[PDB]
Amino acid sequence: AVTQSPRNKVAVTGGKVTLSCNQTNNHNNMYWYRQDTGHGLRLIHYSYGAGSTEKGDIPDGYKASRPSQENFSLILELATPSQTSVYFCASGDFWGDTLYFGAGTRLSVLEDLKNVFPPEVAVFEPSEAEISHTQKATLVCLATGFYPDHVELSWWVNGKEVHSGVCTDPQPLKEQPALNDSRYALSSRLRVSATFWQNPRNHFRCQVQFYGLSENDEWTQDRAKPVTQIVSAEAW
Amino acid sequence: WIYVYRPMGCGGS
Amino acid sequence: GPHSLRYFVTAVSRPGLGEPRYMEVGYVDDTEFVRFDSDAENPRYEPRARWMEQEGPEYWERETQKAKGNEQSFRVDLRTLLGCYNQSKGGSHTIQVISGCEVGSDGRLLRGYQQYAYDGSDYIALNEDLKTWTAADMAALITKHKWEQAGEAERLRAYLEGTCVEWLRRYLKNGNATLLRTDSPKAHVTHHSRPEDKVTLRCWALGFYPADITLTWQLNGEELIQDMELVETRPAGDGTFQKWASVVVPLGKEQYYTCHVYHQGLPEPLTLRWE
Amino acid sequence: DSVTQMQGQVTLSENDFLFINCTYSTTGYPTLFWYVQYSGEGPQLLLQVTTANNKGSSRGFEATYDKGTTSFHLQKTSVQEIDSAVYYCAANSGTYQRFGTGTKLQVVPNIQNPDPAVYQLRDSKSSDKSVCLFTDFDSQTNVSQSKDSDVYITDKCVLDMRSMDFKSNSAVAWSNKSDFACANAFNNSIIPEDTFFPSP
Amino acid sequence: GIQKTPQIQVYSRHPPENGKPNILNCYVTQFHPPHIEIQMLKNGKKIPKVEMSDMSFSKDWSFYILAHTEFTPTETDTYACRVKHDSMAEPKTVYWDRDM
Repeated sequence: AVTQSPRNKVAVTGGKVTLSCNQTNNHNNMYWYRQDTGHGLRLIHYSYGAGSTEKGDIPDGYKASRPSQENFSLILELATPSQTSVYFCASGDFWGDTLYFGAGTRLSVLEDLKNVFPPEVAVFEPSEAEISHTQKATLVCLATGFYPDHVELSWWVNGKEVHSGVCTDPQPLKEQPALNDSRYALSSRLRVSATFWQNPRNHFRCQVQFYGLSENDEWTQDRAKPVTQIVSAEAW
Repeated sequence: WIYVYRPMGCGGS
Repeated sequence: GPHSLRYFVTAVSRPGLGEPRYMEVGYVDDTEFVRFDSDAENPRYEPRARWMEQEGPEYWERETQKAKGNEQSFRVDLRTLLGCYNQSKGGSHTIQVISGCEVGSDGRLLRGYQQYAYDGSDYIALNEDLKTWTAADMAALITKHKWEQAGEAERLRAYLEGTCVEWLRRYLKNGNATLLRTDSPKAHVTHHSRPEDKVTLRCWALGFYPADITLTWQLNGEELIQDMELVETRPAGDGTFQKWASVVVPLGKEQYYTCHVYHQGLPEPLTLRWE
Repeated sequence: DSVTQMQGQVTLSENDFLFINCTYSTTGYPTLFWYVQYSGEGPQLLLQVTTANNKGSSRGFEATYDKGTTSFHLQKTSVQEIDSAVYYCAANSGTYQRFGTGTKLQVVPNIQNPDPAVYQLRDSKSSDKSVCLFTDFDSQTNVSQSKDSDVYITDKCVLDMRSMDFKSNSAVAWSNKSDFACANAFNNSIIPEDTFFPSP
Repeated sequence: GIQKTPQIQVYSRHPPENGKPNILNCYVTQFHPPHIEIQMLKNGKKIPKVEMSDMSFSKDWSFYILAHTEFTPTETDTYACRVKHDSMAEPKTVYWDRDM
């Protein structure tokens, strides 16, 4: 398998960033691609095997070390916001054979770290109207005012995590599209039969994972440090 | 036009 | 009449001092035309015939890439193989491969082939039916097993019947000139005395291309096969070729001895004599 | 060594027959691939074929190596909606692998018994904040973006009550505003003429 | 896998004439493994400036190589080729004969 470290990442313009990819397939070839709207998968660097690093289609900004057959890492020597993007590592047994890809890493780069923020989470209860009409109970969870778009929302019903009856936006809203760095928002529904929700023994929680700063980022502000965390909201 | 060799990935005697 | 395009691949570990040596060498009609050496700096696919300079810059980029990858593939096969032959880590070994296509006069695939060898002995090969492998031994069995498992035969066969054969054509058209050229051998007979009123007659043939030539010595119309010293044919480095045939003779009886040079560039076989 | 697939988005209804266009330009004898990339995930080999003219099949898709057309058209007899994803076509004769934009496939469900309605929900803690929920509408109606700058409106998304078994569409809307009411939000969308607005 | 021993020819490109420039080459063939080292000798001393055609092999699996250098025949001087290779206990050396 090919895995990527880290999976999420926030960095200030001018700083150094290393994404490492480690591969359990016994493959010579490895590639780093970047992915963004309208351009899709674009190759940056690749490696025929342990030792080499050849430039791909769009190398400027990036450097890649290939220490062994297992590791390929790329380094943004000094980051820019033009490099905010999602990154994908692939391995390949030989030249022009299938490629196996990693789960990707999300990298937001912004010049200030004061515009970071965690989510704020409230769940809203089903309408008595809907219950009456449809015999079904929808609840909404809304995550609001967070930056950057590094979240992972889930429903927890009675302490176990559910997937049926659930859906959640494909991608966050610009809470206000004017400002060039607007905080995001993101909604999701869990739907259940009416009988289920009007029973009060039942516990409903939605939980968004936020991905922000680390221990070794340093925080000046009075406002609490916006680190990778979990914000929750519940209901009965 | 050179062909791209597949890895032998052998084992044995 | 027929023609051919073969690639010769060599990998040699030079331990314990690091990276193996990777060598790829292409030959059309048994004349080198492209080469790749891991050992140069700026390792790249180079032309070795002028008619090949005719190929663009995007051709060489393409072939280098593949070469680069191939290299990496053998780099590990070399290292895998030691473990399988319970071999010591210090010494140096050799993977070699020959792969390519001979085509008939009717421009049709006549025999396709791909054979590997490890340390100068056979390891595996493709069979005439282009669908099956022959494994030289228990080690090559596992290889064969995997290569069937992954559908390798069909993918090589594509290359062998398709790509290869098409590109032999492209290379031929490109070189009808330089390749089917022909230089007739320049011949002369030297004379050296031997102790016992004996003489050595040496018939020379110089500056001929192609490389096959047959020279012969007779007296009374009979070829003197069990009497000739004769050298393997050799490159002048021109690249024309040289070859000689000599033979022992009694001092005086020389005028009864004639040399004979059959070579495709001369209309009628030469017949030579000293002095 | 190149590939061109002429569709950016494609959307359909479940059970619809799927066909996505692929032609390639190549100098050697490339092997051909379809890669699939389910949202949130990285790409994955859907299927490959190495020789013209055979066909690969996976997960009920298939594609034939069409040398005469230089084509590798991806076809599925009955598109399900798990299949909503980005589909990438690709050749390779020993080049390095590049990827276009591929085709974004949205598969939408045949909504059985449409019951359009807009419900208004209460916060479970605050008790005072509201949200608007357009729901149970039909798969063809389109939810348009908020023409007002201070009202936010999510794009459509479908959920499935598996054990039920039941699919429904939905979108929500909200705003911190003085005059915000449900009748209002979704006005800039063409809602079905029967959509049920209760009285609070 | 066993090992084949090198064959040698030492000869001049052009039919030697004293005082007139020429090339002397040494054609080594039929050997396994490919690592070989080859010395050219003038008047029994090593020559520094020796070019080597690039290595190759044959259906044999055996290798060949063709080392050469410029030189100019005199009635006096002597040339040899010395080829050290694993397949031989002791390094074989071949004297140039202008008559062959």
